[PDB]
Amino acid sequence: ASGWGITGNKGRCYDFWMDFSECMSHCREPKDCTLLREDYLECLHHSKEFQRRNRIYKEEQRKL
Amino acid sequence: GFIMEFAENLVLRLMENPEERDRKAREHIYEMHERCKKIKEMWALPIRPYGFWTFERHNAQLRWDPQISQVAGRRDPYDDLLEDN
Repeated sequence: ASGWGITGNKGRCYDFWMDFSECMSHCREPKDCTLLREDYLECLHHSKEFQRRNRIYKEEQRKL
Repeated sequence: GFIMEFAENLVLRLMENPEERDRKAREHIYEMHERCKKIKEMWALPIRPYGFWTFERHNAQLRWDPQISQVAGRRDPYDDLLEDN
């Protein structure tokens, strides 16, 4: 969010956060582009990708 | 003269205009009710305004970061590579 990266280049999630903030800067209702907020949040933690890989491993496991 | 001929008009001067009193009463009622409606409307305002973040004082970063994205420690890796030419 701040934009100061650990390696000294940039926050990997800074561009997504700035896109979300720029959308919210001219959108009086948050529901119109909540997609960008979701993108920023799951860019921080990679929740959806990990869920998908968990589903893949479950499909592997059910073959037992 | 005598006492009563003067006390009469003295009391009459002491008393006020009733037409002025009635006009002031109906007026005061009118503006008091209008102001009552105004205050009732004012109490309906939510604590958080509809715009909020839309306000220019509540951004403070969309016009600060662009003049900072050139300093060292915030640049996209593909900025110093092709800046030489």
